[PDB]
Amino acid sequence: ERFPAREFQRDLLDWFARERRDLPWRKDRDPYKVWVSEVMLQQTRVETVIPYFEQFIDRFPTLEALADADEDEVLKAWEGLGYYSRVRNLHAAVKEVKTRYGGKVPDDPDEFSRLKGVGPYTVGAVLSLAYGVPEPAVNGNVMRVLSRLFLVTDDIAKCSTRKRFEQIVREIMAYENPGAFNEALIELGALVCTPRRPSCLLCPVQAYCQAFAEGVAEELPVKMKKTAVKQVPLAVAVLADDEGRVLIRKRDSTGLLANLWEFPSCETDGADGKEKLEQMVGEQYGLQVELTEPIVSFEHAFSHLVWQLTVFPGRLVHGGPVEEPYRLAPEDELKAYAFPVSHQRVWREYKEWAS
DNA sequence: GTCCACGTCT
DNA sequence: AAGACGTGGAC
Ligand code: SF4
Repeated sequence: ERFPAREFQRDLLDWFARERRDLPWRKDRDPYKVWVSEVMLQQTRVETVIPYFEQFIDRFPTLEALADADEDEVLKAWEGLGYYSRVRNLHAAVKEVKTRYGGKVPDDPDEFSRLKGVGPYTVGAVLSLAYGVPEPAVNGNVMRVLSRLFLVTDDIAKCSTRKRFEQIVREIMAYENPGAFNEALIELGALVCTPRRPSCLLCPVQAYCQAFAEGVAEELPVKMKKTAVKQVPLAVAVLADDEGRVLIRKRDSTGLLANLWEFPSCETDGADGKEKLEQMVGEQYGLQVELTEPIVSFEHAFSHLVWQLTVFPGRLVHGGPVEEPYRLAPEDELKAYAFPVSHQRVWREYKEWAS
């Protein structure tokens, strides 16, 4: 608001220029490359992302190349990062850019914001870093920093609250170098102004911070500690040939873990067991199996639910037509398919049990 | 174990 | 709105 913004900016950027970290997506400011990195970093920590970004870009060097890829290739590249919709949207958006915008990522916030997977944070991030457009790039990190600097006690969960912080950015932003400013802000929240025990002693902008002066940084920002989970018990069948082929299946185009492959499963609700599994299997494609007592139970967390998995090894005797989205996959071909992490562990637990 | 990441869409 | 949508880095 009021506020010595000009020198705040000089302190922040001075720090950022010096203390800046080595990240592959910083090695240049190609809008495609920048855009990929910001999609990968969504709800994902920087260290996690680094090898993904490197492999992805290596496999899909240009915007054009991502557009020409089969959806499944792109999914496999994303295997493990989570929030798999991001990659379906990125793929789609890049096709639109190739057709509608002739391969070049739009530097107008409205054109860009209309693309799939691109929300307000990503508009600011990508366009400021890659094009110097002075849009705010407000995310969790920035709101933490700003909530502390200006002692803003709004629930960081409310839709309206990001808009409040964006306005604060608009006011204090350094329009000379919006990209640098934006990233500095973000990287400060990321490395220094951390959720617990921020490193205020080392903070380039300590002198401007109200939270610090009032000794309340650690009770900011305010966010609902939001409860629940929903536990979801789930039986999983790892069924093999005499021939080494394994029965796997492809999840639906939408909903949870869209288009990923899995070992066949169903929700046991209680913990009755392989019975429903045996029924499944049978009820589908002929298929008579002999399931043989669970080899492991383990939990697997999603943001909005937990799978309680129990995995049943089993043997196959045949099944007229296995069709639909099911498949008999030779063991050595399992690596070609994209599995959610849950089922990669299912397979790991399984392959172990039968050394 | 907990928290929440360089959030978006509905 | 408020809830769906994955996973692990860093404590
Ligand atoms: S002083 Fe402490 S709280 Fe204020 S910005 Fe720097 S790190 Fe965050």
